[PDB]
Amino acid sequence: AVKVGINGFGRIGRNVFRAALKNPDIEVVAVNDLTDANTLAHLLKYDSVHGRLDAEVSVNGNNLVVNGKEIIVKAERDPENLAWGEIGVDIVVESTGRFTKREDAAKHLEAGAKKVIISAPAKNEDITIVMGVNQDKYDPKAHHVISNASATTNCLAPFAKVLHEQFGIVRGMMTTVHSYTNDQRILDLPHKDLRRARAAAESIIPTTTGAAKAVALVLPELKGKLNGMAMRVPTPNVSVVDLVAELEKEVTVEEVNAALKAAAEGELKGILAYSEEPLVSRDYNGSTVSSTIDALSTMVIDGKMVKVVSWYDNETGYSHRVVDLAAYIASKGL
Amino acid sequence: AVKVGINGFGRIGRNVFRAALKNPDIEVVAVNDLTDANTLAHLLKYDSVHGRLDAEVSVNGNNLVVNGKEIIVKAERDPENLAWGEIGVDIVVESTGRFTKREDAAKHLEAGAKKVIISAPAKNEDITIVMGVNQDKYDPKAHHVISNASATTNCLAPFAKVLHEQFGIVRGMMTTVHSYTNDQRILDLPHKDLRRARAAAESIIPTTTGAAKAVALVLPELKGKLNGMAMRVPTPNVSVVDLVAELEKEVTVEEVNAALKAAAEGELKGILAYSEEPLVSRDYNGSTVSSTIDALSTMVIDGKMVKVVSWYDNETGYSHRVVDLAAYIASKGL
Amino acid sequence: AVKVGINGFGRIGRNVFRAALKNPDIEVVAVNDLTDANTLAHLLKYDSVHGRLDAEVSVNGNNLVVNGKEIIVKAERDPENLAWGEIGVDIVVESTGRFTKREDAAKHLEAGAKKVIISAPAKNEDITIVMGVNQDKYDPKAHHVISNASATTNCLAPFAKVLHEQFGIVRGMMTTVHSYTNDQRILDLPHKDLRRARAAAESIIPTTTGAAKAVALVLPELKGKLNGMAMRVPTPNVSVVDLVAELEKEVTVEEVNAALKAAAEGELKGILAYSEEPLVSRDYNGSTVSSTIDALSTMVIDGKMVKVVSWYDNETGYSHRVVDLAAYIASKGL
Amino acid sequence: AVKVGINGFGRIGRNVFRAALKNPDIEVVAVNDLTDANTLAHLLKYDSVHGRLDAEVSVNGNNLVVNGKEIIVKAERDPENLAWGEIGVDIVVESTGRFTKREDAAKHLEAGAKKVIISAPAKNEDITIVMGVNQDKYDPKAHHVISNASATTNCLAPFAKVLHEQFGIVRGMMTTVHSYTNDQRILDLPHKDLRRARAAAESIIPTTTGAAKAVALVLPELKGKLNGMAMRVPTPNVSVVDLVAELEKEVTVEEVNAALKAAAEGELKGILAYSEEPLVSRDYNGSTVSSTIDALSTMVIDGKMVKVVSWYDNETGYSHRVVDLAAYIASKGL
Ligand SMILES: NC(=O)c1ccc[n+]([C@@H]2O[C@H](COP(=O)([O-])OP(=O)(O)OC[C@H]3O[C@@H](n4cnc5c(N)ncnc54)[C@H](O)[C@@H]3O)[C@@H](O)[C@H]2O)c1
Ligand SMILES: NC(=O)c1ccc[n+]([C@@H]2O[C@H](COP(=O)([O-])OP(=O)(O)OC[C@H]3O[C@@H](n4cnc5c(N)ncnc54)[C@H](O)[C@@H]3O)[C@@H](O)[C@H]2O)c1
Ligand SMILES: NC(=O)c1ccc[n+]([C@@H]2O[C@H](COP(=O)([O-])OP(=O)(O)OC[C@H]3O[C@@H](n4cnc5c(N)ncnc54)[C@H](O)[C@@H]3O)[C@@H](O)[C@H]2O)c1
Ligand SMILES: NC(=O)c1ccc[n+]([C@@H]2O[C@H](COP(=O)([O-])OP(=O)(O)OC[C@H]3O[C@@H](n4cnc5c(N)ncnc54)[C@H](O)[C@@H]3O)[C@@H](O)[C@H]2O)c1
Ligand SMILES: O=C[C@H](O)COP(=O)(O)O
Ligand SMILES: O=C[C@H](O)COP(=O)(O)O
Ligand SMILES: O=C[C@H](O)COP(=O)(O)O
Ligand SMILES: O=C[C@H](O)COP(=O)(O)O
Repeated sequence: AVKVGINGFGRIGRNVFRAALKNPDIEVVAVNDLTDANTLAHLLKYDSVHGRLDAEVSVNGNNLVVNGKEIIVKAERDPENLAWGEIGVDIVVESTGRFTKREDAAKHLEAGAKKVIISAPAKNEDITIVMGVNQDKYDPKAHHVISNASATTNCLAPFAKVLHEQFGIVRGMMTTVHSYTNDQRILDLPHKDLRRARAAAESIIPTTTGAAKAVALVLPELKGKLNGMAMRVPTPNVSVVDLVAELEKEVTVEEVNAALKAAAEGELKGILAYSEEPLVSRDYNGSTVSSTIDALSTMVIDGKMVKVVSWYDNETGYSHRVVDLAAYIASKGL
Repeated sequence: AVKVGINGFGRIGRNVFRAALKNPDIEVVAVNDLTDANTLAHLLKYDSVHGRLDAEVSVNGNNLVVNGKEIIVKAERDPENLAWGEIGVDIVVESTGRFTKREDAAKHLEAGAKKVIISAPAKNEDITIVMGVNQDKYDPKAHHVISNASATTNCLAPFAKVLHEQFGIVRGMMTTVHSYTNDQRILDLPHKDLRRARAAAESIIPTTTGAAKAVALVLPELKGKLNGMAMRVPTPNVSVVDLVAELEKEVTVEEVNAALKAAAEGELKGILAYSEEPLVSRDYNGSTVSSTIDALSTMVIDGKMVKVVSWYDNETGYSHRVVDLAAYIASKGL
Repeated sequence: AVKVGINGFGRIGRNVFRAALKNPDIEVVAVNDLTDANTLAHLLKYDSVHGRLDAEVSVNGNNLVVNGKEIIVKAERDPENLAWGEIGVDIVVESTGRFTKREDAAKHLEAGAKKVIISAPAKNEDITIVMGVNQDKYDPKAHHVISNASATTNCLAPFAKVLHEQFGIVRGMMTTVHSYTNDQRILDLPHKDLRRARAAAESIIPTTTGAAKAVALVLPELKGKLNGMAMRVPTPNVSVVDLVAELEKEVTVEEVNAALKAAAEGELKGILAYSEEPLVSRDYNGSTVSSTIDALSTMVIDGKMVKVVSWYDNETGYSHRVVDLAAYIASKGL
Repeated sequence: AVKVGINGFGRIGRNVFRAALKNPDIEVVAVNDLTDANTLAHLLKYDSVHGRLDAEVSVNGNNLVVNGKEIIVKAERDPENLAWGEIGVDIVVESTGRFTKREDAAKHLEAGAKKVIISAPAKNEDITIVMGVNQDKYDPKAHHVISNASATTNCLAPFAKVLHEQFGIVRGMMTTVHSYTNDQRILDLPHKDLRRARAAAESIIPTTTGAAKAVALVLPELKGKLNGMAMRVPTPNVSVVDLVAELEKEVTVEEVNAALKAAAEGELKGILAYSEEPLVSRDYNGSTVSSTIDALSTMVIDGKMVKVVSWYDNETGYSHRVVDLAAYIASKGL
């Protein structure tokens, strides 16, 4: 129903497209990148991580054709020249990784779009949303440049909400053992982050992440209570959050796990999942939820310090949340 | 000086041999495994992780020949038939991973050996030692079967000692992002640990670890105060400990790092190192210390909760410790 | 229809099971290995390479329960103690890798089975078969221990057959860049093959193979005309055959590709596939054919020397051929 | 002795610098890239592939300092603004990968350099040289823009030269199982080569190469007789050439290997090496020769077709040849 445009047809852009194919309320009519339709069509059809696309993909001129529908292909590195308005695109998914600042993301609006969903932490955005945690704060009148946060924040926020509401978080620190991404390097190349400059598939690479602090954007009561880091490892996809927190109320491992499972089957169903099986990262590839508690790893000391481990497919889960958010925003009127 | 025997010439067995080559007080005269001299010689010379052995290696009958010296090669599945006594072996490094129970390791003594160093956490051992933390507790009269702990415990114990002495640890939890080992599997094979049964180079694999609790064996004051887990990832060597602890005293990042650096230069030099460089795991391959603080990763919340990250070459660092313990024990008289 | 038993429920054993679920004429009633049902059930449900099994899987005593059907689980190290006859098993898939010699494989016959399919090159087998090339040579009265050859031979033979019939092969050499298998080692460990003793995920590992020679077993006119080698690389599954051959007739890339495409759509449909897409190994994961020509890689030099490259999912393709062979053998009467 | 400048301080650029440190007649006075001195210093000190640099490395202002000597650091995207003349640089190693066309590489000359060594196959170069094969063809008065070919051609040419001179090559095909390089992609991303656009550490990736045809540039008699391809695999460094050729003479494996060893000990010592050890790629990391025969892999079929396999550290071997070439060129007069 709602016309959607994707800017930056990369890992998130393409997987967002795959997810959109499963939602009748969202119609992707155009994509933009820095290559030709032949290239984007080939990358969309064949995926090194998610397999062959379950749909008919071809090229007509320099446009894509998916299951009978033609998708307009653009190649403008300056978002201001996208002319979204001319093709009736109301919502733009900004997933290039280069326009997270409002001054750049807003160019889509200058170009005729109505709403912009930045697929990452942003700067000067109207509001940062994590589905299942604060989409209720979205205001169609005052919100036009929206951030869907990072995949890590979408993993953490959902269960941090449960823990705080049920037991109260005094403070905590997290570490995300994360798969490498396209922001890393193949073989020691110059990079702003001297850690990310190192061969991505050869080492455990400690790096930064504002995911823990970003939680306060969707859960203001946790402001200043969480901190964290990341460790990029030699896997192509799927990551895991490791939170150690000091709780206000005294608890047992069983109480913590019950609260999480209750939320997973209730209020956060589809967003937060709960697993009691001894699985590994590959088993979560293709998972659409934002966070899956690894219940076997939950532990507690003195009934006050707890460790919660949660899995997340940083590509598929997040992409699904982008599409969910677009439908949500659309349902509130454009 | 002292004559050493190595049972299980594997990853730790061979790397202990490399370490011993640089120590004059230690003399390896025999090694045991389940193959021939040709194979062990080949494996000793060419290492996929630590490169070509910087020494002359050849074979002569059932003996290895390194830099002129000859090392006897045995192939007894049952350590009871090793006849250590006959060849004057005083200290036996038990590194097969099959004889961690005291009743089994003791077979070496029955075979004529003086002491036995189990290269791993043990069961019913006379005592567990972590060099630089509690070797002063070793008693030559009563300690015959000693455990040198796990590489992970050797990385954690040292800096946990400093944090407790200077600030006092109330409670804490750790996670070690650890390289895969030979106890894991190439492609989904039966394993007592259903996580470790999965393809090791394809996933982030959570698995239990008794390292956090094992710290109590070398630091009784921390009994019941720590706990943790492990996450095996697609790297061949080098691991890292991530500790989040609640302290008794209030601190700042600067204070924590300052105290860690001081210990690295003083009491724990050669055991604990300190780094202000933004390095990755490959950079630590070949490191001889047991623990190296990644100072740039240190963080604190409310001045009470701290995170400390420390690197360790689970093969090289641990192997050196094994030799240090061998020399130490020997210095107390056999 | 025909009752089948699987000895060695590993990579091939379990994937053969998956293929069997898709063939109504094959009923797997029991499997044997060296572990418990819980472990086998877990490995069958979650696969690091092919994903979650799309079937209901549970355990009942010593039986697996797949889609309501009961599958007996044995744990007999000695094939002679399997008692296949007692449970009406007529065909046994020998996939442990330990019994490729006829004298050993025949132990299944001693235990009551009627036919034994060795899932690999064998010694003194009654006959070696490659579906699509020589199943017509199977003799129900004289062939009881049959080899289904290697995955590599199943990949090469089909297109070698086309090249020979259409252009005539004088002689040729092949190299198969192959994914690592459980016959290799995680980290430098003892192995009869000193190349395979080295860390599998860290190097390109040359290793011998009789796959090219084995072609003569299914295509006698190529006896003494082919030979080759293998190179194991750090990929979990999917391999590719690289054949360079001297032809009797002058040819061009187009003529070679056209003849290959013609056979893939005709006589070898389902066994041999043809692709003009610029794909990579991950794209072939799950492919059920024995051989897929990478048409873009076809080359010819000086008119008479050709290079043909073909892909094969060494697990899925082969496993499907095993089941195909079991159905064919059965159709001939037991 | 000769002042050298490096344009593109990447994998080849930095490894050439390492080789230079060991050659008294070569002096790198300046390097140019697209970042700062601190970033380049960090990358020079810590190498994910070749370990830490064994030398003192620091920064002083906008320059590097190695073992007391200062190295000027430039950050000019346009080689024409390098002012090589103003600092006495006579030979420029062009290793950015963007200026392989003579018109572009010639800009270094316009900037005051006397000779330009393109570290790769080139277009319209005055001449292409492979040390040990045709440096004698270098004419100091007519050759200013010189190509040192690719690492693959430097591996192939030396033994192709031996096989042709001894037995005569009618025609042949090669495949190089090559480690991934910085020209590939971490995860699926747009690329002019749709194969190279795929996750580099996840697949076996077929791709083109002109190495086989390029041999004609250094060995004219082989013009039109050789062709080949490449297969990029999940390893960070070290590659291997696999050549299959039809010979004019009937030969034996022992005859081929003996001829190769003879050239390795004489005519091509230091360029071509010979090994009878069953090694793997990791074992060749750091190797400085251009090509090492894997004697155990040599194979002959039907007397006239041979397969020769040779290893090469595509980073170290080639980098040493670049330095050897600069020295040679210098000895002919600037
Ligand atoms: N990959 C993950 O795990 C993950 C998860 C959640 C969010 N994100 C975020 O989403 C964004 C994209 O990440 P990704 O992993 O998909 O990156 P990517 O590198 O795979 O994709 C980026 C795409 O944008 C294109 N591009 C670059 N500049 C452009 C421009 N000026 N105009 C148009 N197209 C341009 C590139 O060609 C590429 O196809 C980032 O902000 C990132 O932090 C990543
Ligand atoms: N690898 C590490 O990171 C690490 C670190 C610290 C301690 N350890 C511990 O050291 C021990 C060995 O580990 P590893 O990684 O070296 O394993 P490994 O598998 O590489 O080496 C074990 C060796 O013992 C041999 N062996 C097995 N049974 C034997 C027997 N009955 N008699 C003689 N030889 C036999 C094997 O052939 C093999 O060479 C384990 O207890 C382990 O937990 C490992
Ligand atoms: N993996 C491939 O790509 C491939 C392809 C074609 C053929 N094959 C062949 O198939 C065979 C098996 O290979 P795989 O890769 O499945 O190996 P694997 O190691 O995954 O499976 C072997 C299984 O047999 C079990 N086993 C071993 N000894 C046993 C015994 N005595 N009794 C009962 N069970 C026992 C093991 O526990 C394991 O589950 C080999 O002959 C191999 O050459 C492998
Ligand atoms: N890596 C190998 O195995 C190998 C072997 C032999 C030859 N080569 C060749 O050497 C060249 C470089 O390859 P590499 O692997 O070192 O690449 P790389 O990507 O590691 O290094 C290229 C360097 O050039 C810099 N750069 C890019 N444009 C620049 C410009 N305009 N001005 C100044 N600096 C710039 C980059 O920042 C980078 O540091 C290529 O032509 C390649 O084909 C590579
Ligand atoms: O999941 C974590 C973030 O989404 C990673 O973003 P990146 O593209 O900067 O690596
Ligand atoms: O460093 C951690 C332990 O020493 C690992 O032991 P493992 O051999 O069981 O993997
Ligand atoms: O496909 C190749 C062979 O079937 C591999 O056999 P393996 O189990 O010895 O690796
Ligand atoms: O060794 C082969 C070539 O030198 C590789 O060049 P590349 O930088 O394009 O990967």
